[PDB]
Amino acid sequence: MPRVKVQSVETVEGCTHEVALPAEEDYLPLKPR
Amino acid sequence: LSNQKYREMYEEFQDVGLMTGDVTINPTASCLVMTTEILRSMLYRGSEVMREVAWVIFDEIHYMRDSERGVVWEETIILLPDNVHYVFLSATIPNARQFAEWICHLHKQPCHVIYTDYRPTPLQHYIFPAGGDGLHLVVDENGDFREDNFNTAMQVLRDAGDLGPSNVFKIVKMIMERNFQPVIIFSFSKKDCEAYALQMTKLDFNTDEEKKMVEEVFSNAIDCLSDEDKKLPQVEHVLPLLKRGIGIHHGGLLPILKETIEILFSEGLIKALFATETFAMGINMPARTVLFTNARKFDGKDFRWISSGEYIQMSGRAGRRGMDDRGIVILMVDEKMSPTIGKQLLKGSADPLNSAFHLTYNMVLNLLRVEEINPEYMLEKSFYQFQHYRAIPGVVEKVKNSEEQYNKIVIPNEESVVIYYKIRQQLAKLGKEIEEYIHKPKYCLPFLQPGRLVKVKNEGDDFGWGVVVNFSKKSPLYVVEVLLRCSKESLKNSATEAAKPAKPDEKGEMQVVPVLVHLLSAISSVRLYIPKDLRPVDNRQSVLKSIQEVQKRFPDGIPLLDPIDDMGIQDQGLKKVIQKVEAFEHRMYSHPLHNDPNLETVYTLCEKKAQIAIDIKSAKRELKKARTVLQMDELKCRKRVLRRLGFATSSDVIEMKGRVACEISSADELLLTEMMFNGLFNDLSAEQATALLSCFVFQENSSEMPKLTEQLAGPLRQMQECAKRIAKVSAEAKLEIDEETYLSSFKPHLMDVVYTWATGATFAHICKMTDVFEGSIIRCMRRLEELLRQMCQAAKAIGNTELENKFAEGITKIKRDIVFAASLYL
Amino acid sequence: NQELKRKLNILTRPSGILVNDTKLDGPILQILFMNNAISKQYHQEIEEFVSNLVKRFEEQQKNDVEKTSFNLLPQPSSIVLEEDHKVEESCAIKNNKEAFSVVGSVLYFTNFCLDKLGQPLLNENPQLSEGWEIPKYHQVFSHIVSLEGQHCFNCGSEEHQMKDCPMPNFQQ
Amino acid sequence: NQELKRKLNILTRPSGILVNDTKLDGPILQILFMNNAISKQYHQEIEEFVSNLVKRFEEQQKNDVEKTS
Amino acid sequence: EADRTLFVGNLETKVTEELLFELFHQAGPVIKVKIPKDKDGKPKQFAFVNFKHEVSVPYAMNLLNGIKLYGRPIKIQFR
RNA sequence: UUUAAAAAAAA
Ligand SMILES: [Zn+2]
Repeated sequence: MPRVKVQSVETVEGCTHEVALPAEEDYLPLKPR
Repeated sequence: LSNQKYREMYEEFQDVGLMTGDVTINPTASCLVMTTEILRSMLYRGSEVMREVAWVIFDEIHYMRDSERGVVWEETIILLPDNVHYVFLSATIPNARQFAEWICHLHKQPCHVIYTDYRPTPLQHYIFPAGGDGLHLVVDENGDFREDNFNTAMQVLRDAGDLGPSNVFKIVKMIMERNFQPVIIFSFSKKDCEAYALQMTKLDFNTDEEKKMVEEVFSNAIDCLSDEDKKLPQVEHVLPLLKRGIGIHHGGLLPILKETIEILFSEGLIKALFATETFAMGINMPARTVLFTNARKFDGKDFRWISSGEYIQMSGRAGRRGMDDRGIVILMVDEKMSPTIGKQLLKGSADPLNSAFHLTYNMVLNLLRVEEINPEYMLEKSFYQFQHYRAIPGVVEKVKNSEEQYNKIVIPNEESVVIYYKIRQQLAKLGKEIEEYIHKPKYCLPFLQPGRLVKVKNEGDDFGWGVVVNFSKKSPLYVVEVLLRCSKESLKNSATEAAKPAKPDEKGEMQVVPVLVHLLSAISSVRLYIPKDLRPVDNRQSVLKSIQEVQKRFPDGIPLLDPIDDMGIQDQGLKKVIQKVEAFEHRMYSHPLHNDPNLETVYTLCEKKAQIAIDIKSAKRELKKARTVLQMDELKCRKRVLRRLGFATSSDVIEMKGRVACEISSADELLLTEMMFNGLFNDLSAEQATALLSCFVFQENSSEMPKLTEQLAGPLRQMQECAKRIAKVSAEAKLEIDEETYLSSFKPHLMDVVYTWATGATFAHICKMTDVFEGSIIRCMRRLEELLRQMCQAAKAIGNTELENKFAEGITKIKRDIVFAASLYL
Repeated sequence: NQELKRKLNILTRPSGILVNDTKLDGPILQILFMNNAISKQYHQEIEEFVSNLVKRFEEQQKNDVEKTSFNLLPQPSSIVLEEDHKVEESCAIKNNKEAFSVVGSVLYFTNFCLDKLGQPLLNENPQLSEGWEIPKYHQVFSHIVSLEGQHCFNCGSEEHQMKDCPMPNFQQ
Repeated sequence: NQELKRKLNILTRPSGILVNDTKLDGPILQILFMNNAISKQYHQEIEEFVSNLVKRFEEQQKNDVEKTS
Repeated sequence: EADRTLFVGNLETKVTEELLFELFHQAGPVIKVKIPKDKDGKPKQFAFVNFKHEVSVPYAMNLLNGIKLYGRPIKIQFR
């Protein structure tokens, strides 16, 4: 059975940026370039 | 598309390669552009070039649902190592989250999803009805569907149906005169594109300077070909069209003409391009207007309405960036178009991305060959078990909710109510048996006179009493036309809908409906007096008044024909059914609960309880079913077939035969390997072998069936025998395969053409030797060449130098000027 | 059985009628005039009309029509008039059975005929049958309710090619 | 007996008809078409004649006659 | 098709389809021409000419008929 | 002076 989690990252309006990552991990923000 | 993308990247970075079946440019580069199939080959054979990769950029990933070529995607994703990172471009699709979850679960790394419907320039959608006199703005730039205009357009369509030689010519002329000149006309047929292009050979969108430039460009592009090729009618007769500013782009054309027309259109020298759907996927070829001739296409299966996904994909090619501030898409609708279909097409969103994974002997053999991995792995991770795993929680919750709801209901005395319910159900079943007895066409047809009064009730919906009008032997189903009350909704979109009973509140139109004979619930016996002319909408209301009067005369229901004596049915089966129903009726009437009141609501609640019970039964059945891998039985059957022919050892280790079969991937494997090992090829000269292999790599619906004289018939029948043996062995292994279809897949139509071409004949000669479009001949020739290279590789693998030499000569003979003309994008 | 025979007095043709040429001989319509104003008033008109029907058929058949080939056998719901045996026949019993067959029963009210026994037809086709006359309708739907929808095409008959026709698309 | 019941089925008017004004609301005739050419051929003519009879009687009665004892 | 066609008769021996095509091109767009040959080895004395536009068929009749070619006039008729 | 409906694609 798959174990994934779809965290809906907040974003400016226009696009729906959301990241699916393995459940055992914890989402962290994306570092600026 | 790969060639065009390679040209762009090379113009950008200049450190770019290219690797397709046709060619390979600068293989030792850092940015390789290669089709999925080449990548799959590299993965299966493990080339060192794959080791250094860090990014893989799949393009048009929504193409993964190509039914046949979808699988070659998933394999590539599964076999890639986990250290790589992907970038999946695609078109807008609803179930992107599922794909991202699949990638995460498969490679154990974060996968993002950036969904956005934003487009640079707005779109206006017009509809042109067939027979109308203008374009109706069905959808505005704001995206708000306009219902009134759509209804008006469909009303015009209906009025024309029940009532500038061609519509397309009027549309394109209007486009020209309204300054919408750069136009792409999507017609889902090669012949339609040809005809519409020819019809327009009386306009001119090009200034003289454009004519000179187009002539110069076309001559420069064609100078590569030999002098004889320049004399071909195909190249010569397109030049006037491009000169006047009209172009054609469909798979039938020659590749070089397609590339030249793409260049010209991208440079703005062509202002009306008649193309099929392929040109939609082109890169950087927008237009200010898109025109759909016919909204019907023949996919692999059969005709169908173009899905909203295809409509969106094609309409996206309308409206250039900045130069034009508005995009226009015009859809032409014919008579067989229902308003519901139009609304779904215009308002529907993109289709979901559903896998198309299906086993191939090549996959099984390759996975068996390599060690520390087996096909079960691929089956487990191939985005087809994944969808079912994602679905399982839904059905689990559904069964739990249905169970709790089922237990929630309360029945005070369930035993008696259940017995009564079962008796009632048995009575209903016996009544159904009786009705099935009545509707025998030899007994009821004499009673279906043009005035008879019959009630027609398709399960779920009952139209009420209606007057029969006519019946016929459709073609042995019998279609009886009754005169029922229709809903005025299914009556306006009747072009596609079947029929629907009038809603209880409103009043119907009292129209003639062609129902099936076995939908007549009761054939009453009161034959009305029919007006004898039921065209005008006033008589068909006098009929309704007459029916109502007849009902008002019989206060307790209209009489029904007695199946036994009135219809004179003699066979004893009806007698026994009557006895059974009589006994059940008596047992019901004797029941203590029958006389008591308020049993109707109890009966309804018990009925719904049983309904919920059966729903739970089915839901948990399918939930149990889905908890197992799906194609596993298919894999076992394939392994049986492979081992029974000697490819696979009993312990499932690839034998030399299977090792050879691994190489061949552009065509069938079992047939080629078996024929190679049966010594079939070891006598044929290079020409016959090339022709036979061409018979392998051709698949097109053509019925020319040219006669094969001597050297092409014997080999063909030997191939037929080998295919028959393979089909029989496969069937014996409990593998679903239709032997006739399998033997008919290998169409030898081009065998003689390819033989003559190998002999050395000029291309013009062979192009006139058959009927298939020259483009198809070129495509089949290229595919045959690549198959021959693979066959040379396999012959080298078995160490039979004679086959190597024969296939090398075959390659040499059929690889020359025009068919393998290097693309000008390189 | 005796009581039923007593009640079937009307439906009792005499036994002994020397019926030959069953196709045209034998009975014609049996009419049961009912107790209401119209029948009592127009009895004579009805009888004259039946005589006129016989006369018209004789005239139009003995002169113009000369085929009289096809036959509409009685439908399975066709009864035979119950003879009362006042004499013994030899071989015309089968002929009498064939001739005295009821094919169609109708009880005419003012605004609807209560019908039973239906009408016979030839190989299940109202067009080719005798007493069938279909109305005229539009047939706007062309989609069966519980199923998928529905040689010299110029003539419309799939029996001969246009090349030998006696009663007279972008390939380029 | 089954055969005789079948034959008597022809002489069975349904039970339930709501007949008021018995003089007019009621059967006009009952034609038993037999198995010979004339009756098979002129079925529609006979039905049209009966309908014409009903029409003519309705006209003449509701228009002119007053007593019709 | 048939409406735009035009039947011809009384054509001399040397009259070939090329001559008729040239003559009728001036009258209108000549789709093609037929000179069927019976069991004699030469085309029959009749012929057919097809115009793109029906308007030609009257005008041609209004313009050309009984034209003396090879010392013999030519008659023009319809189906 | 008259010789059927049909797209798309590759290791
Ligand atoms: Zn015909």
